[PDB]
Amino acid sequence: TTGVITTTSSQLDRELIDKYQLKIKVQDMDGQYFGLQTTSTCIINIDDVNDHLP
Amino acid sequence: DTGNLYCTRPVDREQYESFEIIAFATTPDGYTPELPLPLIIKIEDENDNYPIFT
Repeated sequence: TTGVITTTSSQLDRELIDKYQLKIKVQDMDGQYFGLQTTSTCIINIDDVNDHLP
Repeated sequence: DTGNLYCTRPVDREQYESFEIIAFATTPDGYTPELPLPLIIKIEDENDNYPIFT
């Protein structure tokens, strides 16, 4: 209903992967069959937290 | 919308040789009513990497 995006997993590490892609659509007619539809992408940048010690 | 198939950036015969890619079709309502097409795609070679003294 709102197009707020969330995570579902804690399986993230910037020391390995620093970007994602995710593919998304909006559609009218409350998503029914003749609801017209338009598609986009978004990218998710991962920022760093201090989890490696020196 | 037309199935024209392109590459986004330059490759190197130095680095790569060949690539296998699947093409497929999908409906807007989220289903796959027919078989996929495997593609075969080769990188071609020129002398373009210089000689270099050891």
